[PDB]
Amino acid sequence: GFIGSSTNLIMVASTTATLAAARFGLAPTVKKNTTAGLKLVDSKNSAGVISNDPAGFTIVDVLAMGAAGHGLGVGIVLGLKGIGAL
Amino acid sequence: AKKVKIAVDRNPVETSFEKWAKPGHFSRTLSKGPNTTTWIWNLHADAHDFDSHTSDLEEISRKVFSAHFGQLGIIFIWLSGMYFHGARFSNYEAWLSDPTHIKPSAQVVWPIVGQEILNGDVGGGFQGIQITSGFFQLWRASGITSELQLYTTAIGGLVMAAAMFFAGWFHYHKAAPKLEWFQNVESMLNHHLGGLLGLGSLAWAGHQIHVSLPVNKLLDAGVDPKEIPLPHDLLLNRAIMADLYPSFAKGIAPFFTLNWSEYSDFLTFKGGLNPVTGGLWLSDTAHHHVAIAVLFLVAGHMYRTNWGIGHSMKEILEAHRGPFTGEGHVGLYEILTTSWHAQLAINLALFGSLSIIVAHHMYAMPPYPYLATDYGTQLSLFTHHTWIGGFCIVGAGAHAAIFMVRDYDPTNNYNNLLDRVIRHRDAIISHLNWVCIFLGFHSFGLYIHNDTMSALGRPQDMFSDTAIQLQPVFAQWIQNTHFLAPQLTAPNALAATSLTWGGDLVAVGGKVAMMPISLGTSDFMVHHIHAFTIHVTVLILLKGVLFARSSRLIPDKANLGFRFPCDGPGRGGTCQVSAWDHVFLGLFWMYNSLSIVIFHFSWKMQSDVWGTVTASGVSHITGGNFAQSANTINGWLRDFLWAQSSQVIQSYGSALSAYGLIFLGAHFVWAFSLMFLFSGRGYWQELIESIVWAHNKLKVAPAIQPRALSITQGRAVGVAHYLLGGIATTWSFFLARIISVG
Amino acid sequence: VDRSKDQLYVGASQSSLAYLDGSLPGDFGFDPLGLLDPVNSGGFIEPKWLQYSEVIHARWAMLGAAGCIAPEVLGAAGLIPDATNIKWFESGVIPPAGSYNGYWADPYTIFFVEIVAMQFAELRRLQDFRYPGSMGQQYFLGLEAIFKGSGDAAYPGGPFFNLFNLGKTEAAMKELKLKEIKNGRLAMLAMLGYGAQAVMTGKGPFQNLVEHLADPVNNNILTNFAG
Amino acid sequence: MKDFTTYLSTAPVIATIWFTFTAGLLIEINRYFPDPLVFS
Ligand code: CLA
Ligand code: CLA
Ligand code: CLA
Ligand code: CLA
Ligand code: CLA
Ligand code: CLA
Ligand SMILES: CC1=C(/C=C/C(C)=C/C=C/C(C)=C/C=C/C=C(C)/C=C/C=C(C)/C=C/C2=C(C)CCCC2(C)C)C(C)(C)CCC1
Ligand code: SF4
Repeated sequence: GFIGSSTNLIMVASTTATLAAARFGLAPTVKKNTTAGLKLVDSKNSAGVISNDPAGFTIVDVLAMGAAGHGLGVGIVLGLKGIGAL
Repeated sequence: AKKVKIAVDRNPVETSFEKWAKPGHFSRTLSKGPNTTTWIWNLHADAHDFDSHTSDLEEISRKVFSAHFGQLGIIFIWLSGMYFHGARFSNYEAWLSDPTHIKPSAQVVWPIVGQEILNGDVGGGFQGIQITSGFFQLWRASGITSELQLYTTAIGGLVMAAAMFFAGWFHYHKAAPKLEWFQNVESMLNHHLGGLLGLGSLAWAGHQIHVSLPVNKLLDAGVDPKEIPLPHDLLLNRAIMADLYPSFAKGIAPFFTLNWSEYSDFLTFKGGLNPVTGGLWLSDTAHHHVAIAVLFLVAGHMYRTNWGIGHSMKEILEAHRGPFTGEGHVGLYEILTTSWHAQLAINLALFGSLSIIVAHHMYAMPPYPYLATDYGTQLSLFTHHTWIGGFCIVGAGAHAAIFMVRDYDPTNNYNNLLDRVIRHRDAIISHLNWVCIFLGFHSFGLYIHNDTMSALGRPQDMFSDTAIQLQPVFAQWIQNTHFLAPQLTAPNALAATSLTWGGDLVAVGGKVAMMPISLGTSDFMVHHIHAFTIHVTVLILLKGVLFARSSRLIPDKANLGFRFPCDGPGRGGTCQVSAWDHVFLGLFWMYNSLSIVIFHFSWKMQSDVWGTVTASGVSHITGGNFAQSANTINGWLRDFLWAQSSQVIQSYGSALSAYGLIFLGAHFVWAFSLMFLFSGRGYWQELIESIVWAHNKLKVAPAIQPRALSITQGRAVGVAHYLLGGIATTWSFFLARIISVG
Repeated sequence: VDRSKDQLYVGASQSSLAYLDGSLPGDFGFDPLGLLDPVNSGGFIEPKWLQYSEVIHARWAMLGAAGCIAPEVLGAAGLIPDATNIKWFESGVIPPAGSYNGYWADPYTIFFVEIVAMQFAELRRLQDFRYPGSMGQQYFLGLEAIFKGSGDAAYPGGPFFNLFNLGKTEAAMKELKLKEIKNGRLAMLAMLGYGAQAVMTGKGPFQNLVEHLADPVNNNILTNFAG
Repeated sequence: MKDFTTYLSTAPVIATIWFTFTAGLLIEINRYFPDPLVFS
């Protein structure tokens, strides 16, 4: 069963972490760009996307962090199999 | 925060033949019509100089965009012709059965004035001109097995050519993008990185995984081409694919479950060359384009367009600011979004350098089946793509100087990297000047040292492997490091990327496909010739760019323009001071430097790599005479030019007799060019006066007054004929030679 | 794209609200790429063509969605002979996937009649977009009386295309147009579902539904990656 | 059409047609009378 396996858990955790990090102001988002000093500052969005989320979390943040989460998860899954851990 | 959006103007221009009947309409000067023959040349010279027809950037951009559709449409006609001639006038089908004995041919001549002798005996019951373009090897790799498949591609090529010409007309006469559209550099890079290169690589991986790999796996096994399954049968029937590659039995579940190791059977990392065909494994090539697809698709999400996330290219440039460089990269973003010439200067430089890198990598890692053992194709492709790279780089200097004269504005450039470079140009050119003199003495002087010592009967005093030695120790170390890479630094690679590093030779059909290349004293000497001739070409072109606007001789050179002959005989003489003349001189040195590169390649391969495998060992075409002979200028004259030109001068009466004719004709055009280079239009204008008098005497004098060519056109006509004659001479000499023996 | 109904969908953006004012049917503010912006529009990317094209796609898709499954449903119920209980992609449209022998003519003979018939239907429809009302002028066997259009290309109306003159009131017509667009958009996704499901599973749309209901967990997109 | 025929009358277009005609005539003559060396 794929569900609950090591591969599935890592991908769900990595995807969840990026969404959680971005939503709670731990990663850059659509409304917060990052300065040269790796600090979050307000940004200007040409196509201001309306969102009812109290923090302004838009659907773009989901796609941005969904792909970022998948990239992180895929690397970990394949990396562990490389060293024999997985 | 200007939004990224589509912006056009409706019906900007009217489609009429009115202006087709009014030559010179584009320019105010030429619109009045001709009075002297100089007008005719000016019409063609300034036709595509859009930046000088109008001062409106938007109008310039729209012409560039549509002129590019015309270039694309022309390539499709050319590509369509190559595929069509393969279907109708080629022996491709016979070649598939016996690739090692049948010479590729895709051109046939009509039987007129006795030219049918050029239809040589190429094999497969076919008569035609042998081709060195390598199209047969490319078609085999992709999986083409019938002339019907070639025919359909040609028809598709013409449809694409029609679409390209429609697009050019549509986007100039019907819906022309506005200037703000052209200036979305962030958006363009995103689409061109992830969309053009990224999806293009992924799409081609799909073809290789589903068409090329199955077809070539059976072809190598010896299956008759007509009995191989058709590509669509492979696509529709997963059962067939499972037989060739069992991984297909599991579908795409491994891809989504991250069990990517399941696909190890067709996504390999072998390295080396396929022993049966002598070319790269297609399974390796598929994993290459899959990896490249992911890298570029990720690369296409870097720049900010409409949704906040991403980078601003202006912000990156302005943040990279150091203590040694004043303001830094400030102002470059405005330069590179308002000057087409500045963009062209960069792109030509790297596009040309890429074409040269292609030449080196394709010969060392032959990517197509039966490409290596076809010595005519290996020599032609390496030489073709080196010449293309050479011309592009010289163009990069030409259009860097055009930017410096026309698009450069001091107000926007104050104490930035560009400004500071101009402020120590004497330091740069003086140092680069000395480096060239140093490299000329210590590389070409060694050849003169060897030639004199050899003529004096003092071989022990020469620079050679049996005498004073100059070993490329640094290059030899790198060859050994790459040879041992699979053991420790690339553990998951089975073999070295190329057989040039070391190991054992691969032989296909009794001929060597690739074997280790040894670097000795001769290789040391020739390489430092390359560094010398390249550094001189940089000196000429860089000098033209840095001194385009002014110098200690002409303080106001910018006002004179980019292309003028001189500023008169004053100050001792100022002939050829314009930046255009630095391109004119740079073309000669580029031709000089690349000629040695392709002579180095031709002699080294025949001497040390190419040859016939036999029981005793490898016998090379020129028998390993490069090491002992290429250390003197006399050796090159006798062993390379005089000995190998035997084939071309004995070509008369055979199918190669055409190369003999072009060999003489090329010699003629080259010498003809020296008439324009060694003379000046002052003599010729006076000569035409006497010739015009004879016509006046007979009431047959023209209404358009004859004029001797301008000063600049004499130099342009001279260099064009000089290059054509020189390059065509080598072209005939190479093909008649390698086809005859290789 | 927010499912169901709502004032605005997920992708609605402040930029798209500039020109999306609810005038068009099914205007839920969803235009993240801003293709319907009137400013500096041209070519085929303009509001009039894009809105017209969506309706045309909607109407073809609705016929396709109902026609690509009816043979399977009717065949499953025994209302048509089993010889015609054929998957939509095995009718003859894609002979490599499957072809049906038994039509009154060869499928290429039938195609020529399709070409000629659609040339008249489609080029006459086009000429009303380029020159509104122009198809009601030149003699066409007296049929030009019903081709006068109504000024809006996508909604010709008239005695035939509005046979039963439904939506007489302005309010009623707006509701009908909204219902047409939503059903049309739903059918466009259904047709894409038929195409994707055919490749992934190789079975008809009706078979996929029946299998899913049997064992929903063991029959879905995730399990069909491998078989 | 007047302008298009004017374009065909330009020097480069006329020369292409004229030499295409002239070359074709010479090629065809040598196709039916191969190897002419003496009037005879
Ligand atoms: C039949 C269609 C048509 C017509 C009537 C016009 C008419 C016009 N165009 Mg348009 N145009 C068309 C198609 C057409 N265009 C297409 C298909 C494109 C896409 C490439 C363009 C792109 C375009 C641009 C970018 C511009 C025009 C311009 C013009 C004006 C002058 C053109 C002129 O003098 O041409 C006479 C020129 C020629 C006959 C040269 C033809 C060149 C083509 C590409 C063939 C190249 C062959 C190649 C060299 C072969 C190798 C040669 C070797 C063997 C020796 C005029 C209003 C100009 C304008 O409005 O300026 C204000 C302008 O700047 N057009
Ligand atoms: C761009 C590249 C590309 C493309 C186009 C394909 C395409 C394909 N691959 Mg390949 N593949 C690729 C890259 C690619 N591959 C790469 C990089 C790898 C390495 C990881 C593989 C590894 C791989 C494996 C291991 C397998 C395939 C398979 C397949 C086939 C079935 C895939 C499937 O189940 O789709 C599922 C569903 C879809 C793709 C969606 C289809 C959507 C349709 C087109 C929508 C149509 C809608 C329209 C409105 C309807 C028509 C209406 C009209 C008639 C009126 C298919 C031909 C499988 C196969 O059969 O191989 C023989 C298979 O087993 N591929
Ligand atoms: C992407 C490539 C590219 C592009 C788009 C351009 C574009 C331009 N260049 Mg640049 N250039 C390039 C590459 C490019 N260049 C390269 C590679 C070089 C190095 C050789 C140069 C060197 C160069 C110079 C020195 C100059 C330009 C100029 C120009 C401008 C006017 C050109 C013109 O009117 O030509 C009109 C075209 C012709 C007159 C036809 C030339 C025909 C050649 C000589 C034929 C050669 C032989 C042939 C290929 C094969 C045999 C033929 C057979 C019949 C015997 C224009 C903006 C000129 C300018 O003023 O810019 C501001 C200018 O002075 N370019
Ligand atoms: C074979 C012909 C030839 C030769 C020998 C040279 C030589 C030179 N050219 Mg020239 N050039 C040539 C053809 C030639 N050119 C042509 C045809 C053109 C027209 C396109 C040009 C255009 C051109 C340009 C535009 C430039 C050069 C440059 C140079 C110099 C390169 C660097 C240097 O100092 O090297 C070292 C010198 C040599 C290799 C010459 C031979 C030295 C001998 C072998 C050893 C010394 C002899 C020894 C002392 C014994 C003497 C005894 C005696 C006194 C009794 C050099 C003086 C570049 C320059 O000036 O760079 C600084 C430069 O910018 N050339
Ligand atoms: C360099 C290529 C290029 C570029 C940058 C543009 C750019 C533009 N074009 Mg032009 N165009 C091009 C080539 C290009 N065109 C060609 C080759 C043609 C002839 C076929 C046209 C015909 C054309 C028309 C008729 C129109 C434009 C329009 C536009 C504008 C909007 C484009 C858009 O949003 O498309 C987004 C794309 C789509 C909506 C269609 C997507 C699907 C297409 C039909 C096929 C794509 C195939 C894909 C690349 C590969 C699939 C692989 C496999 C699955 C088969 C924009 C200024 C429009 C305009 O003026 O707007 C103001 C407009 O009306 N273009
Ligand atoms: C875009 C719409 C569309 C298209 C292109 C198709 C296409 C197809 N359908 Mg499908 N179908 C559709 C929509 C569509 N269908 C819809 C919406 C439904 C649900 C109602 C169905 C239900 C359906 C079934 C149940 C079947 C098909 C079948 C077929 C196939 C055979 C067609 C045939 O024989 O027609 C026959 C032709 C006609 C009905 C038109 C007759 C034209 C003459 C000239 C009219 C003469 C009229 C007369 C003079 C006066 C009126 C008389 C009247 C009052 C009695 C073909 C692949 C069959 C199939 O798959 O077979 C293998 C099949 O069994 N379809
Ligand atoms: C809290 C909340 C909620 C929830 C939410 C959720 C639950 C979400 C989810 C979400 C998700 C869950 C998402 C996801 C996404 C994903 C994505 C977007 C992906 C992507 C991917 C990619 C892009 C990939 C790529 C690749 C490939 C293909 C190959 C290899 C490499 C790589 C990896 C790169 C709601 C709203 C209800 C309500 C309110 C609150
Ligand atoms: S006219 Fe000729 S010789 Fe006199 S300065 Fe000008 S380029 Fe030199």
